[PDB]
Amino acid sequence: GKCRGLRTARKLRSHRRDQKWHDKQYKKAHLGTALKANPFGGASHAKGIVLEKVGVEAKQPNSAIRKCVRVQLIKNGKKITAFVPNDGCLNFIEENDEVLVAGFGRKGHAVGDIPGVRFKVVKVANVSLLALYKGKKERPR
Amino acid sequence: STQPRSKNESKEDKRARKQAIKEERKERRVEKKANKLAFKLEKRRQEKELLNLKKNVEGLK
Amino acid sequence: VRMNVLADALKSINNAEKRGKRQVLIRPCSKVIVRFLTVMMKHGYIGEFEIIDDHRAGKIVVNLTGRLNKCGVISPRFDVQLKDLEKWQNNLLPSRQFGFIVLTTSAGIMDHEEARRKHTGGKILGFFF
Amino acid sequence: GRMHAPGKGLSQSALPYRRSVPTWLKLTSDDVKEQIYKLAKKGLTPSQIGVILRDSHGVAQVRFVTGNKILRILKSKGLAPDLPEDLYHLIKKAVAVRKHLERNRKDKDAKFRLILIESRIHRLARYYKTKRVLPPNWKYESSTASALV
Amino acid sequence: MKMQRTIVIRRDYLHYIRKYNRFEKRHKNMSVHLSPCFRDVQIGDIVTVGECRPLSKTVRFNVLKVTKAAGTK
RNA sequence: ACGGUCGAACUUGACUAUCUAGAGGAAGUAAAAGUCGGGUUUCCGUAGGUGAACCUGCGGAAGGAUCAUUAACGG
RNA sequence: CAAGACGGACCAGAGCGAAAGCAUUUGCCAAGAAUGUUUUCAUUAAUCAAGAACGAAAGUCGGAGGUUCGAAGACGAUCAGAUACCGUCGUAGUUCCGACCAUAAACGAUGCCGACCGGCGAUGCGGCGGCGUUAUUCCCAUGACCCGCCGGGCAGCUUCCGG
RNA sequence: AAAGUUGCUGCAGUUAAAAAGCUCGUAGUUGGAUCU
RNA sequence: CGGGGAAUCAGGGUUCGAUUCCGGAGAGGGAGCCUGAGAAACGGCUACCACAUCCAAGGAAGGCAGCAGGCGCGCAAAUUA
Repeated sequence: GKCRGLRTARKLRSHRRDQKWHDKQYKKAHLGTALKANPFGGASHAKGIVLEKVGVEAKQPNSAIRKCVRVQLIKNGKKITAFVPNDGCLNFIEENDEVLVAGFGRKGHAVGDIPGVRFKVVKVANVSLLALYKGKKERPR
Repeated sequence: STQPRSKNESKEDKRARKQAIKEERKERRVEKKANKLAFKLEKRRQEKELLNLKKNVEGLK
Repeated sequence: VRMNVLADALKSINNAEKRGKRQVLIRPCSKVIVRFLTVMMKHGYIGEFEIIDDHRAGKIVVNLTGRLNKCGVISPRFDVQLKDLEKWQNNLLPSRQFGFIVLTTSAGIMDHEEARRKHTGGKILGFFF
Repeated sequence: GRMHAPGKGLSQSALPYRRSVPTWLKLTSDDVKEQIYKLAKKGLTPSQIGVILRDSHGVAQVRFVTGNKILRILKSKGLAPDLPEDLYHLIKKAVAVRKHLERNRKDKDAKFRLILIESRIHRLARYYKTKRVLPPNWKYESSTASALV
Repeated sequence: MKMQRTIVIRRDYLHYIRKYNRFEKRHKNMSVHLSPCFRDVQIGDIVTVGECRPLSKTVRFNVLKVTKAAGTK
């Protein structure tokens, strides 16, 4: 098993660091390939311009059409499929508009029903979808 | 070559016949390696063109 | 090969106590081992013992009483400062009330409770409870 | 457990508890020494001498009788060999194996054995350099193997 | 000892790692000026050195006294 | 102003790294109901059989369901 | 009469080898374990990144050789759809020599060295102690059996040790 | 932090992911008693 | 940028420390200077490259990673008091 000597520090620490790379989390965090392939790129939110409305078909047993929005980010130019949350919130979003997109919750997993969609729309033209649904604010254009 | 080796065949006759089969196999595994790279190059580009659809160009509107 | 005879001794006595045997033959003997066993005896954990003088490294026959639960060794012999002794008797010993960590100091092979009295800390050896 | 062998033997000698010279043995230490000397001039290793003293003369352990061991007596008088006895034997063995190898090429097992022998020799050499019996420049060589024996 | 009037010594020490409670064997080589009054110095022997004003690009120390190797007479 | 020195910078090719236009190529993607239409126990490594699979040859494995018989042996 | 091939049955939970593996007789060549030792040396050791030997089968070069078998392949049979199964033949190979290659479920799917923790008798090797029986009653020792005991082996049975 | 799911304290490697084909071996680590 | 430190935590640890204290470094990029005790200083100068204002077409003036404030950038940050 383990070397349990008194002069074995260098063996130990080196072994630890060597084995640390096999951890999925650590590697994801420290290799800097996931930080570069991430469209947000170490960002809480991003802001993009909507290109088209996309009706993404839901993953098998739950049968529906999840209404997404194909944004193109401003800060680099990557394309993203972003799910528009509450019902009838797709109607607020129009083509060629500023949209604040955020993560879904799982750091890069497709959340639940929607396949290959990691992002959700939070704001449309600097007003929140949460407000627009509840009828608290008006959307400018 | 599909010739049964008769007993009366000696050196130069047997030796050239064996060297012909060696050259057939050498031509064969070059041809097999070429196909192994052809399928590998075609699978990898079709893997991209299928994974391209997952990200974009799949929906409704 | 046999590294650290004390460890061997402690395992041997330990097994012979879990089995509930009356006497144990432990070999080889060392002065460290003898001191350890003496210490153990002093707290009524073992009983008396005979050191068979073979002209080699001797053998010890130890009388056993069912009073011992676990006799363990810690190797390597870590250097234990008097500041850090509290962390050891929190890790190794089953209660604050009983059990002893044996450590070797310049003042001699002794318990942690005696170390505290004599103010000296040293390299850890074993523990018994 | 042996060094190179997988086997775990227990075949060894065990000296008695008594260290004092037995009552029947009416030999002086000087006499024993003389005997040793007169055996060594025939050309023997210390081991052989010891064996001889055990079998025929009834000398159990010479280090009990004289106080010094055989090789110290030999060293002290000056009839001791240059390279250590065991090491020499190992070298001889190695040489023999090499000879066999050169006679017959295909013997893989023999080669393997030779490798092991060489390793042993190296080990012993190292030890003897640490204890300053061999010169530090000394080295076992492939061609300069049979020259030492 | 292959430089003119200067030798290369090495200091071995044990560096402590707090995480593991263990040590590691670390060494540092020094270029150190040897005075020709300490002649017939062999390799592998203990030398006491003293800090001095920087003598070369790397030499800062200067041999003060040599005590011979353990096995050597 | 000669010379020295420090020396920004430019030009010339070589290896490179990037940024951004692009005839054409090969694709893929929604539209057209448009025209035609039985075998296998499970494997391993290798070689061949059209790439893989699978099959076979060679050498391994079981990670595969042991019934029964078994006292003399001398004139 | 010749040629290559292979060494059965004896062949075992028997042995040896680091593993891969290893079986006709005799001779030669060097090793090797275990055992016995009141022999010698006196820590010379344990495990080991770098590195280095050996490493089934298959395959690859170079020569030699082709008995059987045999991937390939060719025929023959077999059917809504048969192109694997089966049969005959049969190339490389399988055989040896000299180089390569370095992988196998290379298996105990169980690192190595060391200590401790129940029991039992069968076996193999060596040794020790024994009343006897046998070599046509042997003339002394020696062999072959039989009862024990020791050490190292390959195994086994049993056990509510503990896991 | 929960994560004794990076384990020094404190994980595992028969069947669950895992022990190199085997041996030698340079560094490293580790090394039997024994001197008031 | 490095420390002093911060966050979390039984014990061990893991992560953060551009941020007001100390030390370091640079004032668009590089390079070279003068004065001075002290500067290779930029709220000094001298060049070249990159930017860039006023021009009567000859020339002149630049340097907010100071305090406000602006643009740009962005998910992301205050008053020309």
